[PDB]
Amino acid sequence: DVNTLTRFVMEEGRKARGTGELTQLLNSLCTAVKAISSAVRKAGIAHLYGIAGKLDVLSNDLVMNMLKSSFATCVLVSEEDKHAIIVEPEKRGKYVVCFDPLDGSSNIDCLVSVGTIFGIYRKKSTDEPSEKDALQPGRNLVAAGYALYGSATMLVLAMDCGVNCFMLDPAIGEFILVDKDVKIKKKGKIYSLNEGYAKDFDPAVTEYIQRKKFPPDNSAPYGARYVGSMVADVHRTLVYGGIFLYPANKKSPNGKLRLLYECNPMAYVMEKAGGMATTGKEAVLDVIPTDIHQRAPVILGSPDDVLEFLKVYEKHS
Amino acid sequence: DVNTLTRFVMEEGRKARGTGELTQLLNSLCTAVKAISSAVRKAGIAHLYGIAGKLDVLSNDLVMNMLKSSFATCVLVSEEDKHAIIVEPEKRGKYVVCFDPLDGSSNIDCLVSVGTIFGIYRKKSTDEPSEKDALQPGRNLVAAGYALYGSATMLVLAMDCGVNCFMLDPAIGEFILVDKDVKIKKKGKIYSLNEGYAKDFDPAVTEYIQRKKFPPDNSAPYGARYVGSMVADVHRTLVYGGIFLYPANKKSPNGKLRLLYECNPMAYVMEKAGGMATTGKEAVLDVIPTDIHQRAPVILGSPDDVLEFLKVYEKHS
Amino acid sequence: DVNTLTRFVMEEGRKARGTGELTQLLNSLCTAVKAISSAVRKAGIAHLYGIAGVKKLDVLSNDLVMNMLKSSFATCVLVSEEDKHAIIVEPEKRGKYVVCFDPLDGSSNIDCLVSVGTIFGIYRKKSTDEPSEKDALQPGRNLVAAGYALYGSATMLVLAMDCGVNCFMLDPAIGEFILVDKDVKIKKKGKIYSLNEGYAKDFDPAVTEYIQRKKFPPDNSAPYGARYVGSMVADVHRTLVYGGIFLYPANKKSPNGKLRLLYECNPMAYVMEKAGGMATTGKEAVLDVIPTDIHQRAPVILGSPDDVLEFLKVYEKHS
Amino acid sequence: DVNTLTRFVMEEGRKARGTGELTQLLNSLCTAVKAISSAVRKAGIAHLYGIAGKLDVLSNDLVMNMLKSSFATCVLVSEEDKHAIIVEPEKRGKYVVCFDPLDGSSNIDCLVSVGTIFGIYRKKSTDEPSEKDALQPGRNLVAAGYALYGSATMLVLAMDCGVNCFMLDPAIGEFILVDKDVKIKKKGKIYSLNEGYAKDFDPAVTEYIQRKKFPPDNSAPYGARYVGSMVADVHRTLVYGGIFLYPANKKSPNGKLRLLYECNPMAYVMEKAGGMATTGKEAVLDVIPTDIHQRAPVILGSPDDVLEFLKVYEKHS
Ligand SMILES: COCCc1sc(S(=O)(=O)NC(=O)Nc2cc(Br)cc(N3CCOCC3)n2)cc1C
Ligand SMILES: COCCc1sc(S(=O)(=O)NC(=O)Nc2cc(Br)cc(N3CCOCC3)n2)cc1C
Ligand SMILES: COCCc1sc(S(=O)(=O)NC(=O)Nc2cc(Br)cc(N3CCOCC3)n2)cc1C
Ligand SMILES: COCCc1sc(S(=O)(=O)NC(=O)Nc2cc(Br)cc(N3CCOCC3)n2)cc1C
Repeated sequence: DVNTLTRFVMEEGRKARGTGELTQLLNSLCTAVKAISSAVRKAGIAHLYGIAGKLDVLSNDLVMNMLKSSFATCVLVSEEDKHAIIVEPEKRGKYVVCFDPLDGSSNIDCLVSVGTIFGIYRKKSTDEPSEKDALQPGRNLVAAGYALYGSATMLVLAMDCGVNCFMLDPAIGEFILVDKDVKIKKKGKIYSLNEGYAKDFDPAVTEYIQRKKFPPDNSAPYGARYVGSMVADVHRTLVYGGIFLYPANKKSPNGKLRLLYECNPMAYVMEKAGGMATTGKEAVLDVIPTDIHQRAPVILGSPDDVLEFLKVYEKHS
Repeated sequence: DVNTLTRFVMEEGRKARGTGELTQLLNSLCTAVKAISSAVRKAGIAHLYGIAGKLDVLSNDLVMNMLKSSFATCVLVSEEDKHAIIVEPEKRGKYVVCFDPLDGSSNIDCLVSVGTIFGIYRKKSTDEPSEKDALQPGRNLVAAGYALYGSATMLVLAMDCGVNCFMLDPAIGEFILVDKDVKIKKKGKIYSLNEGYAKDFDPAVTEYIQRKKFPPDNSAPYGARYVGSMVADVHRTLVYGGIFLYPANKKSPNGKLRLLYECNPMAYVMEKAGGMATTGKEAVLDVIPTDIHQRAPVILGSPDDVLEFLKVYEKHS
Repeated sequence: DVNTLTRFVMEEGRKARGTGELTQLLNSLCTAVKAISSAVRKAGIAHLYGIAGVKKLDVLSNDLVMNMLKSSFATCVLVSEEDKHAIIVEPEKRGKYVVCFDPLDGSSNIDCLVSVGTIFGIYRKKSTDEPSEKDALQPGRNLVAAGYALYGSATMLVLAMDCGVNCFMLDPAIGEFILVDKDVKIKKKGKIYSLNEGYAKDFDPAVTEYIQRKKFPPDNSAPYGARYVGSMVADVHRTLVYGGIFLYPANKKSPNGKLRLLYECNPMAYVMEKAGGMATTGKEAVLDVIPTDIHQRAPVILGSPDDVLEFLKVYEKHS
Repeated sequence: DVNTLTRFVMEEGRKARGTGELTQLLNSLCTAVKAISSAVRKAGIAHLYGIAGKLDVLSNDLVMNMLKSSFATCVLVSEEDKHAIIVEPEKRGKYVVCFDPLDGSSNIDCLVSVGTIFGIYRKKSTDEPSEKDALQPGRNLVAAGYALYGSATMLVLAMDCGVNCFMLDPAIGEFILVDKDVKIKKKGKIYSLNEGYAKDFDPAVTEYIQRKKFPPDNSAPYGARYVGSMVADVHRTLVYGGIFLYPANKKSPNGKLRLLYECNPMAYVMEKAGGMATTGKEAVLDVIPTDIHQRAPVILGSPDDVLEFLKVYEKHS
C-alpha cells in the first residue's frame, strides 16, 4: 500500500487522538522542505542571471513563516537567528521547534549535499513563552528528523513509533514512504570525521581512529568518508552503518556542532533507529542545555562502533 | 547577457567554423544529462511504489542512445560496457567518446552526490572504427567534463577556451552559464583521499598526509574532505582549491580509478583550469593507454599542492 | 498569510470535530490530482519516444484516483465514468464515504491539447447494509463536498463544501495547492453562453429561441459572446469565473441530456449553487434528481442566476 | 530515433549551410517558450502568496531579451509594443521577428489555453534597420509557428521543409519531436467562430455557417468549438481538421486579428501543412501590410472547407 508523508502523519495522528497541532506543524514543515529543495536545486536561477532582463536566509524565512502560520508553535530556535523567536499570541501553539534551516550550506559553493534539521518539543513550562522553553533535554523530543537535499531529496522522520524515510517525488511534489521503521546495523565499516584536526585530538579519539586503520584483530580496516556536511554524513551512517565523530578540539573546546538543532535531532533519530549518540561522557539526549546556540562534541552511529569508542574512552579515564 | 550551454557551444562552433558534429554531440550529451538528473532526483518514484496500482543502466542507455543518434560518434567506451561500442555505419560520426554514465552510483543508496564524466576525442585514422580508436592519451582530448548531480545540477565543460560551469535550472531545462573560464587556486587547504586504507599507503603518501595534519612550520593543518564520489570530490577541489588523491600503492600498483573515463577527463579539466594531474611518475594526460578499462593513479588539484606531493614522491623514489 | 489545500481542509475538519476520514479522503484526492497533472503535462514523454531506447491517460487517471481513494481507508463505494459497475472497497480498507468521479473529463479531445479535468462529488453512506451500488444513488443535495481539477494553462483545484467554494492553484515547483480565491461567488448576470451550436438542427424549441435571443436581443442590447471549449470542466470554470450560462440541454434525440448525473452534473451543480449560481435540468434542480442508474444522464443548464432564469422563462413559454 | 527541437533545427541548418543565425534564433526562442511555459503553469506562485513572508509583460520581456541576445535579429514587432524594437548594434543580426508573446491572455483568469505566435522574415536591405523591415507579406516567411500552453505544452514549427510538432517534456526541459511533417485533413467536421456576433455577419459567413448546421445535401452537421484563444482553436483545426473563422463584418472591415504576428504565422503554418488561409478576397500571405499592427480577417483550415467558404463568398460577389 502506497503511503505519503501527509497520510502517514495523519494516520499516526488519528491513532494518538491528539489535538491535531502536531500534524499541522509537520505538514507545514513538509511544505517548507519542498520549497527549500526547489531553491537548493536552483529552480528559477535562470531569472537571477537575466533571462528576462541568500539561500540560508530564504530557507530560514520559509521554515519560520510556515511554522508561525501553522498555529502550532510558540517558540522558534534557528541557527540563523541570535535569539529565540517568540510566536505572536494569535498564532501561538504548544510546540517548540529547534531547526537548522540549511545545514552544511557554508560549503554550498561546491554543490555539496545540504539539509534541514529539526527537533520538536511540547512546551514544558506554564510560564509565558521564552527562550527557556527550548532549553530541554533531547529525551523530551516529540518529533525530530531531517531533509537531505542530496542526489535526491529525502525526509527522515523519527517519532515514538520509530524512524521512517520519505523520498520526495518532484514530479508531483509528494513525499513517498520508501523505508519503513528503519534500523541501523549493529556494526558498520565506515568511520566519519575530519582527520585534519588530528593534531588536537584527545588520546581516546586518536587511539580509536588508530584501531580503525590498523585493526588489532587483523580484521579489515574501515573506510573513511567525510562529506563535511552533517546531514549527508549522518544519513550515510544510518543507511550504511558505521560511526560519525565530531569530537572537541582546540578551536572548539565544547565541540562544534550545535546541541539544540544539530546534535539532539540526530541523537533522537539514532536512538529510535537502534543506534547510539554520546558526547563521550553522557548520552547526547541527556545533556540539559543552558544556551540555545551552545555546542557539543558528538559521536554517534551503529551501537557496536559507539560502544567500542566508549570502551576506549574509559581506558583514558 | 544571459548565456546557456546550447547558445554557448554554438558560438564556439561558429568561431571555430567546424563541421557542426561536435556541437550536435554536446547538445545530445546535455539532453542526456538533463534526463539522468531527473532520474537521479527520483522523478516518478511515486509510480514505482504503487500509487497507480537500474539507475546506472538507464544513465548508460541515455548517453548511448543520445550519442548514437547525434550522428557525431563512431566509437563509444563506457564504464558499463566490457568492449567498446562501434556505432552502426548509418549513424557514424567523427568523434570518440569515453564516459562514466553515473559515477559514484555504488553508494547512491545514501543519496551521496553522483555524476557523469565524459571525454571527447577526435578519431585519428580513416581505418574502420574499432576499440583501438579509444587508445589515445588524454592530451588528444577535444572536450571533457562532468555533470555533478549534487545539491544542484551543474555541467562543467573544458575545451581549448578553458573551463566553464553551467547550472541546470530544472524549471526550464536549460544550463545557465554561471562561472566563466574558472581557474583553480594556486594552493588549497583541503586534502581528499580515503584515509581508511592508511595501512596500505605508499610510504610517500603516508609522509605527505602527515605533513597536512602536522605541518613542520606554524601553518594551519589542512582540513579533510572525502565524499567517496569522484565528481563531487574533484569538483570541490576545482572550486575551493586543494588536492585529490587516489594514488598507487603496493597492492594496487596502477591505482584504482579508470584512466579513460575518470582520470583523463578530470585531468583535462584541472589542467585547462590551471591545475595539475599526475600519476606520481608522469602527467595523467601523457599516459598512452593499452586497455580501454586500464587503471591509473591520479593526484590532481591546486598546482602548489601537487608539486609538494611530487616533492615527497621523489624522496621515496 | 499563506494557505494551502492541506492546511485548509485540516483546519475546517478540526472545527467540525469529524472522524478524519473526510480529510484523509480529500488529501488522497489531492495526491491523485497532482499525479494526473504531471502526466497530462506530458512528464516523461521523452521516454515514450525513445530517449533511452506506457498506459493511456484516462486509464492512468482512473487508476490514480481509484488507488488513492481505496488506500485512504475513507471510502466504501467508488463510481467512475470508466467503470460499468460501482467498485466496493475491500473490507480492510473501508470507510463511510461514497465518491463519484470522472477521472479525466474532456479527454476525447486530448490529442489537440484541449483543457481537461477531473470532476468529483463526495457523499456520506446512509444505511448500515453492506455497501452496494445503490449507496451511490443519492441526490446531489446530499453532497458532503464536491469540486473539480482543471488541467488548463495552469492546474487549479476548485473545492466546494458547505462553507462555500475555494480555488487552489497548483504550484508545480513545490507540489502544493495554493489558496488563491476564497469564497468565490458567480456574477449575477453574464455576457457569455456556452453550448454546441453545430447541433442546432436538433434543438428543442426553447433552446433555439433562447440562443436566438442571445444573438438578436429583443431589447436591442449588446449580444452575448459565444465560447464553447467542448471540454466540460473548462467551460464550467469559465462560467464560474466570468459569469454567463453553460448549456447541455435535452433534445428530441436525447430526452435525458447527454452528460452524466452522478460525476459530471451533480458536482458542477453543487459548485454553482455554493457560489450562488443555478443549475437546472429544465424541469427540476439538478441537485434534486433522484438517480436510479449510476451512469444515468441528465440535461444541465448552469451559470449566473439571471441568465438561467431568462432561459427558464423561455423554457416555460414552450411548456 | 528520438529527435529534439534543438537537434532538429541544427540538422536543417547544416543541410542549408546558412550562417547559423536562424539556428541561434530558434534556439533562443525555444528557451523563451520554456520560460513562458513555466510561468504560465504558475511556477513559484507560492512565493507570490507569501510562503516565505503581468504575465504577458513577463512573456514579452522573455521573448525580447532572448531574441536580442541571440545576435540573429535586428527588428522586433510585438503585440505588446506600439513601435518596433530596433536591436542594439552590437547584437544585430539579419532576421526580423514578429511575435505575439502571450496570445489569449485577456481570458487567462479562467485558465484558458494561451500561446506564443511568431513569424521570422529575412531582413530587406543593408540600410540601417527600420520598421519598414517588418512590412513584408507573409509569403516572405523563412519560418513561423506557435507554442500552445494547453493541457500540455507543444511547439509547432513551420519551415520550407514543412510543419513539425514538438512536445515539451517538463521533467527534462526538452522539446521532443512527436508529429513529423504534419498534414491537415483535406476536409474536417468542426467549424470554429464566435457565433455570438451573428447580428453583424456578412451574408457569406451567415450562409456558410447555415450550411454547417443545416447541410443541404443530407450530410451530418459539423460540430462547433470555439475556445476564444487563437492558438488553441488553430491547433485544433490543424489536429482534427475543419475551419476557423474570424471574418470581416461591417463593424470590422479588416477583421480583428493582427496580420504580422497572428494571421501571417498561422497562414504559413496552414499552407505548409497543406491547408488554406484566406481573408475572403485574397490569400493571407499575399496581403502587403502598411502598418505593423494592421488587422486582417482570416479563414483558415482544411482545403475543402475553405474552398467551400470561398464559393459562398463569390456567390455574393
Ligand atoms: C509521538 O506521537 C506522535 C503521533 C502524533 S499525535 C499527532 S496530533 O497531536 O497532531 N493529533 C492528531 O493529529 N489527531 C487527530 C488527527 C485527525 Br485527521 C483526526 C483525529 N481525531 C478526530 C476524531 O476524534 C479522534 C481524533 N485526531 C500527530 C502525530 C504524528
Ligand atoms: C577547439 O574549439 C572547439 C570549439 C567547437 S568547434 C565545434 S563544431 O565542430 O561543432 N563546429 C560548428 O559547430 N560549426 C558551426 C556552427 C554553426 Br551554428 C555555424 C557554422 N558555420 C561555419 C561558418 O559559416 C557559417 C556556418 N559552423 C563545436 C565546438 C564547441
Ligand atoms: C464537509 O465539510 C466539513 C468539514 C470537514 S469534517 C472533516 S473530517 O470528518 O475528516 N474530520 C476531521 O478532519 N477531524 C479532525 C482532524 C484533526 Br487534524 C483533528 C481533529 N480533532 C482532534 C482533537 O479532537 C477533536 C477532533 N479532528 C474534514 C472536513 C474538511
Ligand atoms: C528556413 O529553413 C532553413 C533551414 C535552416 S537554415 C539555418 S541557418 O541559416 O541558421 N544555418 C545554419 O544553421 N548553418 C550551419 C549550422 C551548423 Br550546426 C553547421 C554549419 N556548417 C557550415 C557549413 O559546413 C558545415 C558546418 N552550418 C537554420 C535552419 C533550421
